[PDB]
Amino acid sequence: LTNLVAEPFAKLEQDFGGSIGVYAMDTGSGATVSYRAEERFPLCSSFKGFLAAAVLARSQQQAGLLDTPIRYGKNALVPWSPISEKYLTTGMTVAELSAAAVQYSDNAAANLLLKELGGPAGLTAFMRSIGDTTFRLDRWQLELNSAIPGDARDTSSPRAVTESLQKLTLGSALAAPQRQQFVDWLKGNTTGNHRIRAAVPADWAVGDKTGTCGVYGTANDYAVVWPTGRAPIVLAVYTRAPNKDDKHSEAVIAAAARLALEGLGVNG
Ligand SMILES: *C(=O)[C@H]([C@@H](C)O)[C@H]1C[C@@H](SCC/N=C\N)C(C(=O)O)=N1
Repeated sequence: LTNLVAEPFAKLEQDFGGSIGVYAMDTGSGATVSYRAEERFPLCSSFKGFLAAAVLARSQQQAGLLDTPIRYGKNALVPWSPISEKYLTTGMTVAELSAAAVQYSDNAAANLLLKELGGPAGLTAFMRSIGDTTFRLDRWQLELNSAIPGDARDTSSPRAVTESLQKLTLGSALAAPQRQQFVDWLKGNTTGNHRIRAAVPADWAVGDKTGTCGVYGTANDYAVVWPTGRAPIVLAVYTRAPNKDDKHSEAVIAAAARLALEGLGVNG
């Protein structure tokens, strides 16, 4: 049931000037679309969605965790912290930091939560605990986005991203209340309107998390999509390019998502 219908991914990545990796799953029939799906690509900020899921998992054993108030100093505010900078003088709860990390890609919020979990190795350990043997987070923020060609640090594959996303949003990796909270945070994302969402009709529900490293044409998005009248679709779209100053493209990500839905026979 893999690639029952071929799609012109190769022409798309050649026009872009780099590499595109796609893995999309129809959770009803099990049919898939797969292109460079087992290659490694930089996660960039997309790790923050899995970070929030790891916080929710811990909250199953710590009933007070989500409402715990976290204060922080000005030294915590790194570039692109649009929510946490408004609460510097007050603090924010763990749940609020998680929402900001998912929905605004807030960097200070993600760093505080990574600390709570035991750093890059702690997030990696959570991913191992749901059966993902590909994901690796290795560095703390900023340098984790270097996107160096051939460097496996801070990478995963489109396939492992999609499989883990399915387990957390639709499967049994989280308890039911935590599962729906993760879905609700993804549905509220504000940074993805020109990526997978641009390929999804307005009357379908959708949640996603983006990544944009800023170098090497490297950017990405993953999403769960609920077309009406059929089972949900889970997909991941990752890009990279050979030269440090190659630009990323949101349009290429949206176009790749459209080809994935077409390959699955989902009318959009
Ligand atoms: C994560 O990928 C980004 C980290 C490295 O800052 C973060 C920033 C935004 S896009 C770039 C912001 N504007 C000028 N540089 C982002 C996202 O929306 O995915 N995540």
